[PDB]
Amino acid sequence: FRTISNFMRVSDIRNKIIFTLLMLIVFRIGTFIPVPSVNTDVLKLQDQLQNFSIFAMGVMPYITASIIVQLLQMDVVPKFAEWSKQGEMGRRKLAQFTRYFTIVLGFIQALGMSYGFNNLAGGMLIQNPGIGTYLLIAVVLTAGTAFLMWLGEQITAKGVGNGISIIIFAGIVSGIPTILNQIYAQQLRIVRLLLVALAVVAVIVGVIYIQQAFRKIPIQYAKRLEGRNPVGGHSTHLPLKVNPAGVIPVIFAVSFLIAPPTIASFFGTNDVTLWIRRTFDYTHPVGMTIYVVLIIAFTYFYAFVQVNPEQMADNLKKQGGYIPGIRPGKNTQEYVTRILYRLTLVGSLFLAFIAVLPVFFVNFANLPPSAQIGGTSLLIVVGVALETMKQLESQLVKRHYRGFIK
Amino acid sequence: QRVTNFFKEVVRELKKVSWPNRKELVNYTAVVLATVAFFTVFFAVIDLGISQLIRLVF
Amino acid sequence: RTLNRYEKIANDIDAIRGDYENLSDDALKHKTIEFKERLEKGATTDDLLVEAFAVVREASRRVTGMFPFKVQLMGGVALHDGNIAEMKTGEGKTLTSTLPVYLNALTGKGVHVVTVNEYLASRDAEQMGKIFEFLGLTVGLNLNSMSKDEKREAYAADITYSTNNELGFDYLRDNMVLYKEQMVQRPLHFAVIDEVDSILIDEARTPLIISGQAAKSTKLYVQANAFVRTLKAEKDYTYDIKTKAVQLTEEGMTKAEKAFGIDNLFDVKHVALNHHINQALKAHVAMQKDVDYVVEDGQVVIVDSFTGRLMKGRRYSEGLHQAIEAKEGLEIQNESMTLATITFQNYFRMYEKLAGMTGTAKTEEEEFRNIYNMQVVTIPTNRPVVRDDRPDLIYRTMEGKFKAVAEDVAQRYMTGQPVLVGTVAVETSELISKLLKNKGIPHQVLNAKNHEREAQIIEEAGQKGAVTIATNMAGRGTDIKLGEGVKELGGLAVVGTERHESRRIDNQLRGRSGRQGDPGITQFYLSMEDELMRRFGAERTMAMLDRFGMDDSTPIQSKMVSRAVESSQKRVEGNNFDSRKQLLQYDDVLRQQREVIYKQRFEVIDSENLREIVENMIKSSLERAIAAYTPREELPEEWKLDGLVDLINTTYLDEGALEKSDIFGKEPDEMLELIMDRIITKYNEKEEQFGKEQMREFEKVIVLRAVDSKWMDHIDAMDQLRQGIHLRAYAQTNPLREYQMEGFAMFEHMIESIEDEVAKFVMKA
Amino acid sequence: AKKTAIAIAVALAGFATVASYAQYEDGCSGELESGYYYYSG
Ligand SMILES: Nc1ncnc2c1ncn2[C@@H]1O[C@H](COP(=O)(O)OP(=O)(O)O)[C@@H](O)[C@H]1O
Ligand code: BEF
Ligand SMILES: [Mg+2]
Repeated sequence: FRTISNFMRVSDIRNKIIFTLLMLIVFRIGTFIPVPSVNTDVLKLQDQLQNFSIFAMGVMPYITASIIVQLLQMDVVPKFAEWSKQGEMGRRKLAQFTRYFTIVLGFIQALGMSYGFNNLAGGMLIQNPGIGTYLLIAVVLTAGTAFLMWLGEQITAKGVGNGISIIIFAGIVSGIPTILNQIYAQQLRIVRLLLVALAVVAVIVGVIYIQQAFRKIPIQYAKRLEGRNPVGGHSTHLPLKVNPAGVIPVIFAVSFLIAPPTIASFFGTNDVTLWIRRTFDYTHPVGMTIYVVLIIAFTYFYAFVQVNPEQMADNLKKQGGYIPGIRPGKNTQEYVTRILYRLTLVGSLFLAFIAVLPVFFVNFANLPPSAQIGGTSLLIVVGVALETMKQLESQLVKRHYRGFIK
Repeated sequence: QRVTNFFKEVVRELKKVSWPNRKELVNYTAVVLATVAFFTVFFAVIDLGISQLIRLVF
Repeated sequence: RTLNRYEKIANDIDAIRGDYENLSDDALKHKTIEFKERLEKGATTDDLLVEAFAVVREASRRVTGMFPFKVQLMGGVALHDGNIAEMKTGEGKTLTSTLPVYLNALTGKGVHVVTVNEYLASRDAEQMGKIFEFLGLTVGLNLNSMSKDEKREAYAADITYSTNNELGFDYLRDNMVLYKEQMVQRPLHFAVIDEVDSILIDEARTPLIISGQAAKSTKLYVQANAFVRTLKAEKDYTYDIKTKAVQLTEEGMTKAEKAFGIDNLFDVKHVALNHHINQALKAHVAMQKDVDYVVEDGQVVIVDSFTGRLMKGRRYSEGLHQAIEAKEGLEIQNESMTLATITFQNYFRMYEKLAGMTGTAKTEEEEFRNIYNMQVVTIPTNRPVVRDDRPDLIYRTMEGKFKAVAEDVAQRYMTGQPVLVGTVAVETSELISKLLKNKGIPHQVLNAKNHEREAQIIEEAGQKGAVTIATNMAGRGTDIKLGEGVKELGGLAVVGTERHESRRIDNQLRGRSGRQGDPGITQFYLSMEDELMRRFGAERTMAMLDRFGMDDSTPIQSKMVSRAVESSQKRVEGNNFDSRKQLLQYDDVLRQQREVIYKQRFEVIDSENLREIVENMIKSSLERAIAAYTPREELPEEWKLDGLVDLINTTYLDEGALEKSDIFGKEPDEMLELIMDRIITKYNEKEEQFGKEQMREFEKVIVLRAVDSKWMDHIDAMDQLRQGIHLRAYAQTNPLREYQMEGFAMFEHMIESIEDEVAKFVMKA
Repeated sequence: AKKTAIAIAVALAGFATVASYAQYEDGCSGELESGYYYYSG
């Protein structure tokens, strides 16, 4: 290799890599803390009809709480709206609200997960002195979530950027060695694994070819007084991503598809309970069509929340930026939204395909028992890897200035 | 017809996206495969090390 | 950990005070030669701090009769250690400048002393010039009016008193020079910057820019201004009060397309007249006449935003000043284009050692440590202040506000104490002047057009019955000496008018009032419809302001507005802080590129043999040419070597000097060596054709013209990319990251254009 | 719309509170992404 060998010569980039990998070692030794005042081995002996530690909740409350805050920094709450319109001064106050709402939301969701655990285990995991043991479990999981936040802030401060995304990436790629030794104990021996590897590399290059794809709109400021070195096609534009929603609609469709099985499990055994379990099966086509249509509807919704044509057209009108032929007030909003109509259909069908990929992959491969290759974790791995490597390449291309004297 | 005209607009608009070319595509997939392979090896070594540490100290 | 160290060194200087008090005048003039011979022996500057400050502390008393305080010695040591020495506003911060500049001027290298404006530069320069030229050193002085010979004699002295704009413009006009002996400024050593919160905090945003001439266009401004003169104030254009940004409405766009006969205003064909409509609209309604400029003797002469003085040489950029001159029916001077650009941050990061002092710095100590690696030392006063900062009497309307200002100045004039009336703009100052005219008060206005009268007014404004109305010329650094019997009545009574954009700029007027332990009274009289509140006020307070009636004879007593005032000014100073932290990391790219291109241009200038460097430029150009015409992943049999020898015979050599049968199918580096052999033979033939004396001058003219022209063009393209780099965050990228990558890319294409064009012009003729 | 945004903001938080017991048979992680010059030279 050439690029990582150039990386391991620069002292700053090398120190950032050592710091990032050291904080991931800290993440793993925090992950390997069994029994936080909980059942000893009931999680191993009562799992099937699996990850449970101080990091069992993760930063998923931080993700969904920042989603709720991103929904509330609109015309719903005028206090959050004036925080968002009050410069870069009120964003810190909005992030403080995000932090405290995250703490209380994780404090609720850890108790909900504990109730689900001792309902699915029949309560035969540990005795309870009262509500204080569940409060202790909630304190432990909330402190673990805050410790993951502190590691993410350390990695986005002194490491290589995007520390929360690197923590999510490290939590994802730490289970694939267990997947590999389970599939090695499982093990057409080759000829089928070559087909699987070719399929995985084809899906990887499909995910690359969709995520690193921009539809750039030529923004021309009026401030060009003269020619004044006209290069031609100028390098200023508005790059719209093909799939602006990210991976959030997978989370929305999974949450809305597993919550009615949760309220069906709460009400006990019933005819409508068994019916809603069969119709929200997520493997049968009756539930799969519901999962796909929720993917498409919520990726249109969160794409319009993420790329917001009202605030985009207003910002282009205030800055002076226009599209050639398009007025800045409202024709710019209509033009951008009828471009985004056309882009997010492709983003919808791509993300629906990668969301329904693992069930077809397992059902037509049959060799791994529970290995989810596609889904959300593929997009997470691809995004974090590409963003970190672009960050390091930019940190070197800042350095390599040459001159003309020789 | 809304459906045919809309799909013609979609397939016409997909010709104006800055897609990656072949050398950037193979460089990106080499980056992704090398990163995921290095981290499988890295977390496997740390898994074996913490397993030995919890076997010894317990 | 440092304040007790400063006290220890101050007690050491006060201990050895008694040794230097009984010496002759020729002993202290010999003493600087003794210190310079001691520095020429192996002693550092830090080991001689105590003797140097004892000598200055005796010499300043010998000259002016005033004797330095131990607090001032603490400030002198804290300046010599290289970090910011905050002293309260009025405690003697020019004699604390007098102390370390002597010690750091003993080394032989120059010491610059920076200040905000030419009045403070002149005052400090004459007083400290008396002190230093009695003591032995030589003192320069730098102005806008001086020629380059007088500036070179000024910097050639040991100690230079100057402003910040002239240091930046001298640096930029020395990196635009043709000779090594024609440039002005010495290599930079040490800069005791005064009013650091003004220069490195308030004005760091704004860069100094030297621009060169351009061709003149005129037929757009007049037409655009003619068209804007006939627009309706809220139907046609929307003047945003907050960000001062103007846009035409859709009715205004229809009227523009109707008036100019065009089919679509927003297009690629009409970007020029779209720009002229935007700039004529900005010049009509965004900036007002006496608020933002001054019309003297047939030319628009702008006022500075921060010091309120009359910048008689500077011109607005992007064709705005021509739109102003077309608005007011003047003549349109020709438009210019940017030749060089620096910021004050990136300029004062080039000194070998910075040191500074101000009156208010603990607000910005964090940004000082994060940018300049300078920490703020807090220093006592040795006499407690008797100034009573009374709370601000917040009124309701502008008319009642100025009525109460006039009543306060009349009430304090009838008892016989001075009143200074702070302002921000200058038409507000003329308003207060003609308001105090028809009452019976002999006031004395201090405008942005009265600087000889600034000198006399500040001489005669601490007397028994003087009244001064000062816009910004007496709002920072200006001292007023109290006359006879005045401090028995209260001294200066600063009646401020507008709440400024910072607590620092607020507290500077309080510092005018109260100095050296003398009493003084300050009262801000601000409204609720001021420019500050009308721009950056909370919407709920502007809604709930209705409950106070209409009788504007008494100030508003409720605490809601007394919270909204501080909320609005903390909002505007947070917005300025965020705008600076956006400008810093976007100008670090051009900092890197500019230091590279200026260092290499200077080593082009002070070299005597440019033969190998011009040959290396030709080698790089030629290897890029053969690498562009001979691809490596493509088959080596099809290389279009006829096109290669056509490009070489057109650019470098003559017509029939190279063909395909000379070299064909060979390896490209040996082909490069053969064509460079032809280049070196032609170069030696030309060098013997008109002599090896004119050849180096000819190639130096070509190299310097190439560097200057392509650096001009690259500043313009870099600014055009910095305009729309923030739109890249709609793909969840990082705009700073993409800015750094694309800036490096066009910097490398700039260097390739430099090398190709200098190769073409050297081997052409 | 204004009713639509508050309806979605209620529904997402409510069903996330319901499905706090998550990952029954799968696994999901998620992610969130005026200047003037001086003349001459
Ligand atoms: N050591 C001293 N002894 C007596 N008077 C002094 C001494 N130092 C300063 N002063 C006087 O105190 C006043 C402080 O003014 P100045 O130094 O201009 O204030 P600032 O520190 O804001 O520049 C000056 O008039 C100066 O004459
Ligand atoms: F700090 Be002083 F009033 F210039
Ligand atoms: Mg001063």
